[PDB]
Amino acid sequence: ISISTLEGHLSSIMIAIPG
Amino acid sequence: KIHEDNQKIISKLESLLLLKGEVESIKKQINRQNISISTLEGHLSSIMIAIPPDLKPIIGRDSGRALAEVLKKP
Amino acid sequence: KIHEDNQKIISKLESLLLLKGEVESIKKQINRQNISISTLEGHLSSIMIAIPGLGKD
Amino acid sequence: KIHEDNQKIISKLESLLLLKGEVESIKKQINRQNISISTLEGHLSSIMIAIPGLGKDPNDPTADVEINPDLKPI
Repeated sequence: ISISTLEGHLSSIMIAIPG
Repeated sequence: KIHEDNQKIISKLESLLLLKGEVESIKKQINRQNISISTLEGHLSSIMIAIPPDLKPIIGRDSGRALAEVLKKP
Repeated sequence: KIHEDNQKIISKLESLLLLKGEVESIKKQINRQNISISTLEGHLSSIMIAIPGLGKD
Repeated sequence: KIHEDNQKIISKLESLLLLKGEVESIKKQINRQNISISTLEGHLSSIMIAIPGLGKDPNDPTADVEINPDLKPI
């Protein structure tokens, strides 16, 4: 559960797909 | 008396064989964790870029708006 | 009858001996995911923050 | 034959009693896992609050402070 909530935060925060 | 003790042993052994569904339930939990980690590694792999060797990822302020100004145009 | 009951006990002991390899496979899978969490912690520790040129509004 | 059967049962039971130290090893790996998860939570907490707009609606993440510095205007 802790990783799943950590995944939900890290999705919108980190990705901008630069490549 | 020995037969009574043997039936008691078999009775406790059936309880110890009940743990197989519990171990498979653990295996599904680690499998769910493995999917969550793999999505995280997929997300961190996209933001990683080279720095003018080191491969340091860069985060932006709002939606990667600063990433267009700083980085070299390809 | 007693000897037949003990052969049933050993058969259930053999099934529990099969359960040990499944437990050890769980331990190896916990170890592999723990190495994965360590290296993503490494990639999060090395990260750059970018600040834009103009405030949008 | 029954006594020889009991020695086989005891010997296989001792092979099953070797597994308790392995379960204790599962406990140490799970403890080391949640320290690593806590470090990941600590890193993402510092990033999302230093960088604006990345709260994901927690109702102003910089405003998580307790409010009683003898203020009471209300």
